[PDB]
Amino acid sequence: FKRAEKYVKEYREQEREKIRLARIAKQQGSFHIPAEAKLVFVIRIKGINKIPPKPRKILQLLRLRQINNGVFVKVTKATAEMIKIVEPWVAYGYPNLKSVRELIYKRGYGKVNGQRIPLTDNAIIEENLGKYGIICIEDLIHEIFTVGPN
Amino acid sequence: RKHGQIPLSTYLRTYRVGDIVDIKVNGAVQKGMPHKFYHGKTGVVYNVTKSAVGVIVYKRVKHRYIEKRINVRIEHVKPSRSREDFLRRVKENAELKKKAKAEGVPVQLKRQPAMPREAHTVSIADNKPVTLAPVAYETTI
Amino acid sequence: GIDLVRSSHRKAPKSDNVYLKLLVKLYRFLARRTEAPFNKVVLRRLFMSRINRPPVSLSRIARNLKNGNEKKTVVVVATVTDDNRLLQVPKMEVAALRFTAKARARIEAAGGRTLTLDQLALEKPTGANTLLLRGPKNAREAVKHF
Amino acid sequence: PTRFSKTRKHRGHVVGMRHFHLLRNHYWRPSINIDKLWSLVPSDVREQYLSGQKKDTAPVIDLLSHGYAKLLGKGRLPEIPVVVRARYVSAEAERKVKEAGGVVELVA
Amino acid sequence: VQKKNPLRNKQIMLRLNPYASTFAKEKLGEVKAEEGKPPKVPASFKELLHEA
Amino acid sequence: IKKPKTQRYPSLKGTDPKFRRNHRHALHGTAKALKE
RNA sequence: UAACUGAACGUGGGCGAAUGUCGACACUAGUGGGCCAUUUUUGGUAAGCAGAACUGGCGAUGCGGGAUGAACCGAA
RNA sequence: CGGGACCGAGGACCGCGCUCUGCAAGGAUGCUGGCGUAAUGGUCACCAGCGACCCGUCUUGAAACACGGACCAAGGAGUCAAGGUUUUGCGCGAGUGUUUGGGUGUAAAACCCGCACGCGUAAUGAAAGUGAACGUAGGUGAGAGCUUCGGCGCAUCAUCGAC
Repeated sequence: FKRAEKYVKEYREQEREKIRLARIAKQQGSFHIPAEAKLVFVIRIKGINKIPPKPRKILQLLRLRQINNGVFVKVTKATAEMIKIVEPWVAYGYPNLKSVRELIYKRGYGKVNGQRIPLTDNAIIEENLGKYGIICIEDLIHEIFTVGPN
Repeated sequence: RKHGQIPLSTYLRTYRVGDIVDIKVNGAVQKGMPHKFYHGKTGVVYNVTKSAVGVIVYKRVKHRYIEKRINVRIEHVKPSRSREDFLRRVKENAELKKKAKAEGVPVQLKRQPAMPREAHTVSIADNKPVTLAPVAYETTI
Repeated sequence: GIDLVRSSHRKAPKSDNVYLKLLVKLYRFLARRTEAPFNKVVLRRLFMSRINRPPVSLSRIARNLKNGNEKKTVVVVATVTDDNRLLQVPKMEVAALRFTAKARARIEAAGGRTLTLDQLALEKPTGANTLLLRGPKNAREAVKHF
Repeated sequence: PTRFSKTRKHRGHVVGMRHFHLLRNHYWRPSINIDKLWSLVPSDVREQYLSGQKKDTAPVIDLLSHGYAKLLGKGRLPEIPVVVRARYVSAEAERKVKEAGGVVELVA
Repeated sequence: VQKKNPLRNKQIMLRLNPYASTFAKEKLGEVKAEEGKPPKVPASFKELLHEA
Repeated sequence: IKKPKTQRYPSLKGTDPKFRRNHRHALHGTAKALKE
């Protein structure tokens, strides 16, 4: 409860802080360049027919083996080259908080012992990710959205 | 490589077993020359002899790799800078981790790839932007 | 469509021996309800075929009985075989699937004890102080032609 | 059995020199090693000899009666004197018998 | 036996997130901005914006 | 084309016989030193 | 090596980019100088065309769309 | 905050929870009506909408061509012996194999018996011939299991030795 309260406060403060920095730069007669995005959401929208081996291997390593499969991906140069290679099969972009929380609430499934278990209770998340400090669904959403150390 | 005299610091480089060496064949010296293949290849020293060294190369034939042991004179071998980025790094982690453990504060000690840049503010004063057309106007002149 | 393996080991013995089925049931219960890996290894070897269970001789046991292994209980999931080249059989407590008549006679004459695997399960259910031995797998004319 | 066959399942989907007149009985010379020499003794008497109940008696073994012509020398022998009567013997087997304390006697 | 959507069944929402009731009660999705008269746009900004 | 497995200790078969003989004598000496 | 000066190998002690997540045998096969196409490349022709390398498809394959269909598009 | 469609899997309790006398919280119950039979359901025949080339074989990379097919019933094509090889089950195990034969019998069965012999237990060389322990049957690195927690270390693999 306290952790979710802190997370909501942090999200609101980050939004107003970005707006405030842009406004003070505009008022001082300059331009505030916002930070480049750290989180991307990649969706494979093309089928599995007639695909070259290198894009097939990269789509396999991105865990996109089916059309309409989506993954949360950290933005880095080493990953961005792979995504640039598999651009003719995927659509990617920068998701927001509602996208992240709606995805993990509605289609949230975890890999527990090699099995696809729905995220219906916080006990599963605490059992499989509690060593990293992620004990509930709000920590999972916060880690995905803010791109934490885990 | 220029024609004539060979530089003499080639003979003053000391090779030991386990060192990583390139093979750059010198055309002037015909003794100890390897094949047409194994030129421009990187390998491991296993045997050190008076004027030659033994290099472990992994040749490819069909659908498998075969180990080859090639005897090459010191004329055609050059020290390879592949693992200098490893040795300097592992030394640097050794003293940095010793210092960080002594001090107390944990650090990020793995090399990280290029992350996206953070937010910053760019001043307009004395750097006023110039307006560009799709073509240059002095070019349309 | 999606762009994407059975096991390659025995899960039940191919034999129809009812006594072997009883032993399999007992060691299945032991391997399920105990934490000892010895029970699982004995169950896996009980599953195996005859060519995967070569015989273990008395000289082979006497070799492994040395170096502080004299009082350990020898466990061999195979047939224990007599060796005429071993003149003096040391005192040994052996649990096995089968004993040849001369090997059993020589063990009991030397003063040791012959056990079956159910007796081994009763006396040492966790396989404590046991020496688990196997015979030479590659000692066949079939294997030598491979 | 025919019913266990694959056909029933597929029902519907189809140097040196030459030796003229060689007699194999000339080269009948079976060999026994010394590590199997004590197995020719009967079991009770063998256990008495190996346990030392017999100290004034030495066993005599005829290899021809058991069907062996040569005594070979693979293995070790205990320190018990044995008389071994053989048609052939190797040098190492003869040596090992003499540090065992016995003797190899040649027969025909 | 049945996966229920937290965005539709509010009981699962309060099971997974006990702060949802406090969020809805305190109206944290309707937080107004801070008060104060906003400064006007600098003239140089509009001149650069409408520069040909 | 997978990379072939490499043994932990390469043989002294490839090396020169003088250093091979010296290394075998050194191994015998360190063996007796370890046994002591 | 002028030299415990080095060379290997041991004795003891202390301490590392991203993303995703098996090996060896036994026995038994069918196919191993086929067709089409994108890209690259070498020769040419009046025009055709003839060759090589990689990849994809077909032969082995249904479905939706090209009115229809071995080689097209989507999708298995 | 309404309007609509499809679905109701499970079967005492357990669990996560909440707005906590209870509940929309680990899967539908409550009330009511008609009928209680060809009414629901099913089979066959036919109409209607949509879909739908004649099966084999051959060819080649494939299609076409070519070949066979008037119809029906019955028959009709990877079998047995010998010798190898790998694997599965079994008996005995450094041995093993009674059944050439003999004894016996309720008589081609079953039961019993042994000499020889085959294969295995020793290889190598054209042959004469010779013929497998320096060592707890060796050292090193792995290695399941066990351990008094120091280590012992099966199979097996790599390597250096010995006969």
